[PDB]
Amino acid sequence: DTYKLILNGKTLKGETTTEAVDAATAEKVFKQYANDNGVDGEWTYDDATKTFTVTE
Repeated sequence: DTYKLILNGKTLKGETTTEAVDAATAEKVFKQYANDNGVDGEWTYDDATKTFTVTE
């Protein structure tokens, strides 16, 4: 399924998506993506909307 990452960084804002078997694969894609992009933040996951948010 399609999982989404919402980034609210000090300098990097955006969204990205990944195709993944499960939320706990998507997190270990997104938690690579965030640390490729030097984003250090508080994370949340919303299972209802398959969306992760990182806020710097």
